[PDB]
Amino acid sequence: HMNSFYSQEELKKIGFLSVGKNVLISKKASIYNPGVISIGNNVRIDDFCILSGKVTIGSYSHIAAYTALYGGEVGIEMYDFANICSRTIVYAAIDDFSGNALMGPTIPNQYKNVKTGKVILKKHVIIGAHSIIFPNVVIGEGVAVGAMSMVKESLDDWYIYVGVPVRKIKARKRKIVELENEFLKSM
Amino acid sequence: GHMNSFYSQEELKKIGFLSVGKNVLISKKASIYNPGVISIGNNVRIDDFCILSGKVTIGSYSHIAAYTALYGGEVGIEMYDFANICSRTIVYAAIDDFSGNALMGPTIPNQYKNVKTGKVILKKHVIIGAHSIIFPNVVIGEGVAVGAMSMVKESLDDWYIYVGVPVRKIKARKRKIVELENEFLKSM
Amino acid sequence: HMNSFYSQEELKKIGFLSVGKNVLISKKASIYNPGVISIGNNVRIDDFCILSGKVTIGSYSHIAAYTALYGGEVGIEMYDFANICSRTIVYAAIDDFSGNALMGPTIPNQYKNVKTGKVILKKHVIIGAHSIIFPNVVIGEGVAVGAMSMVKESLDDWYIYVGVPVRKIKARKRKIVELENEFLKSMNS
Ligand SMILES: *SCCNC(=O)CCNC(=O)[C@H](O)C(C)(C)COP(=O)(O)OP(=O)(O)OC[C@H]1O[C@@H](n2cnc3c(N)ncnc32)[C@H](O)[C@@H]1OP(=O)(O)O
Ligand SMILES: *SCCNC(=O)CCNC(=O)[C@H](O)C(C)(C)COP(=O)(O)OP(=O)(O)OC[C@H]1O[C@@H](n2cnc3c(N)ncnc32)[C@H](O)[C@@H]1OP(=O)(O)O
Ligand SMILES: *SCCNC(=O)CCNC(=O)[C@H](O)C(C)(C)COP(=O)(O)OP(=O)(O)OC[C@H]1O[C@@H](n2cnc3c(N)ncnc32)[C@H](O)[C@@H]1OP(=O)(O)O
Ligand SMILES: Cc1cn([C@H]2C[C@H](O)[C@@H](COP(=O)(O)OP(=O)(O)O[C@H]3O[C@H](C)[C@@H](N)[C@H](O)[C@H]3O)O2)c(=O)[nH]c1=O
Ligand SMILES: Cc1cn([C@H]2C[C@H](O)[C@@H](COP(=O)(O)OP(=O)(O)O[C@H]3O[C@H](C)[C@@H](N)[C@H](O)[C@H]3O)O2)c(=O)[nH]c1=O
Ligand SMILES: Cc1cn([C@H]2C[C@H](O)[C@@H](COP(=O)(O)OP(=O)(O)O[C@H]3O[C@H](C)[C@@H](N)[C@H](O)[C@H]3O)O2)c(=O)[nH]c1=O
Ligand SMILES: [Cl-]
Repeated sequence: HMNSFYSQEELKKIGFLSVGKNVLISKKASIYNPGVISIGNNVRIDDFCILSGKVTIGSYSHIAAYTALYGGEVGIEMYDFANICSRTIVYAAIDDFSGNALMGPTIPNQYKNVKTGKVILKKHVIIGAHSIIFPNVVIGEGVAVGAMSMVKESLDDWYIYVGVPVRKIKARKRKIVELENEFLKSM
Repeated sequence: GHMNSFYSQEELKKIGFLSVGKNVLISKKASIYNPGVISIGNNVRIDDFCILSGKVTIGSYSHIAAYTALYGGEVGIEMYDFANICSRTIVYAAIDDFSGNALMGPTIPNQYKNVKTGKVILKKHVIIGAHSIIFPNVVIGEGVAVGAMSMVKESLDDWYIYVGVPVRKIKARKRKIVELENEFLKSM
Repeated sequence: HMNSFYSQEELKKIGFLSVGKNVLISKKASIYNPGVISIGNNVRIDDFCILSGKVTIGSYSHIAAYTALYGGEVGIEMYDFANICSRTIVYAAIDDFSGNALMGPTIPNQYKNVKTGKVILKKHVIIGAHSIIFPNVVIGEGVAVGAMSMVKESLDDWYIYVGVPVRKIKARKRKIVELENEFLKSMNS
């Protein structure tokens, strides 16, 4: 009732492709295929998350509770200082909604029409709570997506976007760049 | 436990479903309440952190993705074959009156509430997009797709795509899947 | 496959600052720092709930499944007959989104700009499913917010609000206060 994280010792036994230091991962998260999951330094992953398939997270990243990263074979990668608020989903693959294909894991591949492509969250990206990131997009450096937003296309750097699907509403301030440098120097 | 969280077939048998078919993959991390009123057909996968509570009937060739709640209550939620539900969806067969005419929820005796109930049926080939909510007494017509983050309070016409809160019809669903279903069952 | 609630024996082992009678808490919920968590009578908290930090719940309240109450230091408080539909998040603190500050628990405080403020849900508040309430917000007595709502500012009493962010759409009926009084009167005589 203080925390649910793995000890450093249990972390080493998971079998991650790579795992940094100061990594706090909830025992109530699910991790599938850990040998294609890579995690940098100073990363917290909270209860009821799902990481499945190829996922790469850098350093100084919080993946908050309920967040699903479905990396599949193509991968999701997050750069340093990116953070995801609770209940986000990032899909690297999704079925065709149009009616031109059967759907999902109970059906053989030949009848489906999966949209897939690597998803990247660049440095300083923040994803607002209850958001969905669809496949084959890059969320630009310093981009903020508001809560309950839906993204289907790559997003231009250093803007804040809101809505379903998102629209640009204003520039993201770049003082965090200054602070990153100040912070890193301080160490 | 880093490959999958599903029950073995011998484990499923011990849950005590009204009926459960073959090639059924149900996460040990999902919750299942009143399994004696739940039935599940063949080739079904239900993922981590789902909840199925009360009367839920699922056919064959269906994925209920992670975090989905199917609150069937006493009236029931029914999905037909080839229906699927994306992550984080909720389907309610019963909900409390929000007007201010009634008290609300499970801590309150029934005489003070005014629960709206009605079966929710998803017909063949329905797909429900992620983070959606379906409310009681709604028939989601054959082949309907509902987009992500959509809210459905009324029945939806067959073979159309709907989006928004609450949903609006935006374009017809293609029906190539009907051929595909036939070609796939014919392969078997 | 009947229910996931802690027995009364298990509950007493949790360590709440205060917990009342007829408290039904899912063992599949997460409770962090129960020492600052107070719960009244006739409360139900479902599977995959998270309660973390300073949370005070009154009586006749259902916290439905997936709901997360991040009370932090400043606290989240719910008055009696308040209820929260599934998959809501209530934040008593959040990071600055603007780009003026670094973010999240991996960064020291001096580089962040956290907004914080007590969040209060008054009597008879209902929060629709899949909603978010932000910090420093008082949800007025009898307020309903609809499904998928986002609330960043305090809400005036006895109205229904919907949308992201919410707008006031209609009055909420007050018959519920007459029912509260009827209900409580029957418990007494
Ligand atoms: S990690 C903990 C989780 N934190 C969060 O999820 C925080 C998310 N914050 C937000 O979604 C904010 O609302 C942001 C995106 C930061 C915008 O806040 P601002 O204060 O910068 O802007 P306004 O509130 O003035 O709104 C600007 C226009 O955008 C609409 N809008 C704001 N937020 C959203 C969301 N999330 N979804 C849809 N629309 C949103 C406002 O209605 C406003 O629209 P106009 O058309 O200009 O009125
Ligand atoms: S099972 C794993 C999870 N998969 C999903 O949740 C997939 C959900 N897919 C979608 O929500 C798509 O956006 C769908 C519904 C398939 C629509 O995509 P289309 O490519 O057919 O259409 P457009 O992107 O051109 O959009 C048409 C109009 O509808 C608005 N819109 C699209 N999607 C939504 C949602 N989910 N919610 C509200 N509105 C939505 C677009 O803004 C566009 O609007 P106009 O007003 O016509 O410009
Ligand atoms: S605890 C179990 C979970 N229960 C719930 O989440 C129930 C939530 N209920 C709702 O969200 C209802 O839609 C409420 C808010 C009670 C409104 O229902 P009403 O029947 O009173 O109102 P209408 O359907 O006539 O809608 C009024 C206007 O509001 C728009 N709207 C309704 N609901 C929403 C939500 N959730 N989000 C955004 N907008 C919403 C309708 O489109 C309508 O708009 P107009 O511009 O007036 O047409
Ligand atoms: C959400 C969640 C929390 N926890 C545990 C570990 C966390 O350290 C603890 C608190 O997490 P939280 O997200 O509720 O709060 P945090 O946002 O970490 O903030 C906390 O630490 C800060 C440095 C202080 N400034 C805050 O006042 C204190 O609330 O609970 C888990 O173990 N798993 C979880 O999923
Ligand atoms: C989401 C989830 C996943 N898992 C386990 C079992 C799954 O078989 C495995 C991966 O599931 P997933 O949803 O991440 O991915 P799937 O949609 O099953 O897809 C995967 O298999 C396919 C046949 C291949 N075509 C894909 O490239 C590979 O990603 O993880 C669970 O045990 N429980 C879960 O809730
Ligand atoms: C959502 C959830 C349910 N459960 C268990 C406990 C509950 O008694 C049971 C059913 O809960 P539910 O939320 O599906 O349904 P309820 O809203 O409790 O409704 C039901 O029970 C009432 C006493 C009756 N008055 C109703 O007619 C019957 O449908 O499942 C859990 O143990 N944990 C959970 O998170
Ligand atoms: Cl969730």
